[PDB]
Amino acid sequence: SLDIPVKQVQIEARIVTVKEGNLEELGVRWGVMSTNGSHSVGGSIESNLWQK
Amino acid sequence: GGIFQHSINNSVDKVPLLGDLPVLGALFRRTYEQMGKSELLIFVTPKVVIQ
Repeated sequence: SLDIPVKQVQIEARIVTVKEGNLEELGVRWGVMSTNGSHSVGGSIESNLWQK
Repeated sequence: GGIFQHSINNSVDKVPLLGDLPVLGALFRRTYEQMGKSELLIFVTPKVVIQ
């Protein structure tokens, strides 16, 4: 009664992955340098000491 | 048994507003695209030798 043919099974796994990304950057760089005669304007102290 | 694989990648880097113009935009962007596919299978077949 025990020894009989058995069944068979088919198993299928499925792994799925999805990715998205976005990036944005804005930047600014500016400078000035002016002199008037005994009067100056700059962006640092070494700047004013150089334009002399 | 077997194993099946598939993959797709896309990427763009552009100038914030110009890289979207209809025909001129291609002057303001880099575009990258890649796709791969793979498949593996295993078979077996027995036979009784009948002399």
